[PDB]
Amino acid sequence: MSLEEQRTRDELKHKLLDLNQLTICPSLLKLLHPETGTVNSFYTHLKSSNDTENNETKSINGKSAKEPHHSEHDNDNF
Amino acid sequence: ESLEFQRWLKQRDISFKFMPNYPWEKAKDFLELENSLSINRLSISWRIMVSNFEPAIFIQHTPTLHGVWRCKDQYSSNQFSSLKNVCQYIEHHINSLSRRSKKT
Amino acid sequence: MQELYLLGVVPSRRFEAVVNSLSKTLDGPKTILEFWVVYRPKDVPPNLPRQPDSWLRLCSNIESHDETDTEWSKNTQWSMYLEGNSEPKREDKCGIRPVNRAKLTNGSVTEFVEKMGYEFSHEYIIQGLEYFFFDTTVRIYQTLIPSQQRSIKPPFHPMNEEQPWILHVYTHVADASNQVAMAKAEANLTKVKTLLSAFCDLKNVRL
Amino acid sequence: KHAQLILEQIRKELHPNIFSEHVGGGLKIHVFDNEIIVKVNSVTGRLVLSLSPPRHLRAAEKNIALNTQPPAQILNRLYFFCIQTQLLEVAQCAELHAVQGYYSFPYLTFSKGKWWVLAYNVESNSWSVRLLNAAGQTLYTQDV
Amino acid sequence: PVHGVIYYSSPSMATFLSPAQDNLVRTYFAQHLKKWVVQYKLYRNAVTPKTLEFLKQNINPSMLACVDEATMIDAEPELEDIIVRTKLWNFRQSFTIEGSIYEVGSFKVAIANVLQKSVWKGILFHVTYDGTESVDLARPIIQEFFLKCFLQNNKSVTPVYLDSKLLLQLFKQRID
Amino acid sequence: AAPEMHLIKMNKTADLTAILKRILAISRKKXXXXXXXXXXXXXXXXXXXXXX
Repeated sequence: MSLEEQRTRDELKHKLLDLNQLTICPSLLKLLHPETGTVNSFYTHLKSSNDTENNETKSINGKSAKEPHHSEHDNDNF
Repeated sequence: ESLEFQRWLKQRDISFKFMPNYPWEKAKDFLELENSLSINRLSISWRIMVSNFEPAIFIQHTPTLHGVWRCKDQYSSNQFSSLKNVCQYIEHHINSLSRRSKKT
Repeated sequence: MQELYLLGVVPSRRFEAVVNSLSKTLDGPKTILEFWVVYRPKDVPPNLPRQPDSWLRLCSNIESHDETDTEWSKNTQWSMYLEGNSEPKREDKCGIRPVNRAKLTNGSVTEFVEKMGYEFSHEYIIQGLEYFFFDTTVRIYQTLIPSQQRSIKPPFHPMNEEQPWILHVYTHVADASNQVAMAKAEANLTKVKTLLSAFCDLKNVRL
Repeated sequence: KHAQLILEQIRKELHPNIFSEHVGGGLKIHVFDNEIIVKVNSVTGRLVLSLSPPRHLRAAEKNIALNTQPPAQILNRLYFFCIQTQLLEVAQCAELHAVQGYYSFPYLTFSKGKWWVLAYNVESNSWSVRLLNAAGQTLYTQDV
Repeated sequence: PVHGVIYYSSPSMATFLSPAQDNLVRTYFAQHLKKWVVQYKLYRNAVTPKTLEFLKQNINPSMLACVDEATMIDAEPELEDIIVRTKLWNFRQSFTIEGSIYEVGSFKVAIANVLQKSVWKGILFHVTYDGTESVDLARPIIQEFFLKCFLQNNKSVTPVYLDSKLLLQLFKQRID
Repeated sequence: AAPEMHLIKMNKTADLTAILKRILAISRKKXXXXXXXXXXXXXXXXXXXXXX
């Protein structure tokens, strides 16, 4: 249902796969499933470590490092 | 100057944070205040806030006396002359950041 | 770097009393602590430069360093000097010796003079006091011989522990070509000589 | 008397565009308007920015310490340069890079981010969209 | 932060093609090999040699490589030259590296015309870029911009890793 | 080409046109508000202005 929003996080996980194009991360996708239980190219320029985040209505923190993926407590997921 | 910032945002009650880290906070002896009043660069970050889930446009600010307003967002860092430049820049936010957030 | 300078012995018995006539009226006191190695470039053929200056002088300032700490020998600041000799016909006049004030930055330090192959020779330690007058300064001497080669541990070895205080006013010219700093600093330090003359008798010595 | 004679000296060595007044040497590197004064006694002139000034005064006045090369067109350097920094701050959003390689004129290049080439020029400021290569077909406005 | 200086058989164009690029510019990128030869023999090679090159990394350290080839000590003097001049030491045909490093963006391109004592040698190119990636996640993709602007007649020499490493890497082209 | 008195062809946003805008054939008319039934009419008044 709301998992499509998490799918965007999965798309963010796909962005990590896109970062792979540039394992435990799959477990992070499982964490996105746990979330299911409950432009940006300029941000890449900021990564060109950096910072980014998801919104509406979940503050996943897609900060670049690898990268952060913390949910929003701080929920310091990567 | 920082008062001008704070008064500038008292105008509109947006959340923001003055963040001092003074040398004169420190003085292990009376001779360290002697070094505590150096003209050296002094960070004073600000944290303007109305956006929720997204992290603040965190700011670098080191108003060295001589020899000093460079923010950073998720896009690009930018030095500003007047604090008024910061103000109007966040006005470019009060329009365009709002619109770009609407398109997200 | 054309150093301009004089020399005058101070017996230790009157030393600190002189310091009262000095440091209260001057910058400092600053204790000196610097380990020398005056390596001699034994070389062929004659005529060698052979002069004492021609022999190399690595100059490890260590005054802030511990008397027993082990990292010193190639981590604490070093230097190097050949230096020109003081001028001929410099009678009574402050000696003028041009100076190459070398500096260095690597874990390797001494090694390059032996990369130049130069042999070890005599060694000591500046250990006197120095009192500023802008670019000019006085440098009263203490040059104890170190207790062992490459050993920073005291007691060291003055030729007598009734050690002479080889008082030594000086300055360091950037370049000798102009008359400016010549007569200027010679005048200022001659007045410094008038100051010491209230308690000492400096003289030029050939170098 | 000599002082106001210098005030008119540079003022008539200066451009009409920038009205130097006796109110206090109001140099007019627009938007900013700032003081021009020569120091009483020992020189290093007391020209002043309107709050805290940076190197500009320091540069013109240490240039006075240099004495050589009288300042007038140099004031024009101050004008175009401080304005350069101003526009650089205006160059931030809409990254009009104004890279100067394609011509080295005092007229000064304006450019664009990201970028066969279609040029971009303004001066008075006057919005003369002079896209060029060479010289492409253009369009012009005088707004603002 | 991989290094990758490249020698080229098609010079001149760096002064010409890079400005022709529509993008942004920074500052100087010049450095100088200085071969040495002791006025007598004895000190001929290795640890105690005729060989020496103070290396003018002018861009940042302003510190010479006080190096008798693979003899690691560094210093600004200069005064050391005169110290070395105690009835001693000469030179040999070293080739200086000078140029033209410019701001770009995610990466930036150091540029330098190269100069033998016989006037010319041949231009070198370099591009600094973020170092968190493994050596070739994008380095060839960076070299897409070695083909943009297109670059021609490159020498095979490949020094590899901030930029202090380039000092030893100078030898990689110096020993040639 | 052009061909026809039809104009816009339009883009954002507010401006004091002089370059200008809302061109019919080639030359601009700066009639951003012009109706599809009145854009060609704007090009007709522009034709009235075309005498010099």
